[PDB]
Amino acid sequence: DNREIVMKYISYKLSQRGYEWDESEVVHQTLRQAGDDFSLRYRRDFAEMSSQLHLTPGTAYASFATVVEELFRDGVNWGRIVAFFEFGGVMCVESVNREMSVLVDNIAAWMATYLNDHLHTWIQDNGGWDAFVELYG
Amino acid sequence: EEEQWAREIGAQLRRMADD
Repeated sequence: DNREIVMKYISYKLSQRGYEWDESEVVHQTLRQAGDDFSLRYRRDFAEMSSQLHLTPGTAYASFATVVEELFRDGVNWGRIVAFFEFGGVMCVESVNREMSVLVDNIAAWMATYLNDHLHTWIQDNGGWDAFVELYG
Repeated sequence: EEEQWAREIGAQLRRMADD
């Protein structure tokens, strides 16, 4: 349940920054492209967010949960789902940047849990990932 | 407290999404 989409996304985001880590491919491609477009368009916002983010082992779980709860406070939509994935990427990149790479595995798990428990119903009820591909393809 | 900085990041992110 959703581990693969998260794992392939985070692997890609980290690889884009020079770090090696470790349903169908059109979905993973579309998400990569959407995320990339989003981070390019909002490059300064993302750079400043990366900067200002507070991150340690003891605070990371609460930081992720709080951000993601606020992101979806008003409901789910695809643009917010893309931001979610991109924010998971930011946290993972910063984790590695700040010599806290042990957090990557945890962040990926939190992302998969959140998809499974909190985004799955909206995605299921709004045409699934195929709809995402139709919107962004 | 530390909730507050993270809450504001989340709002920034939501607003970027909705843009």
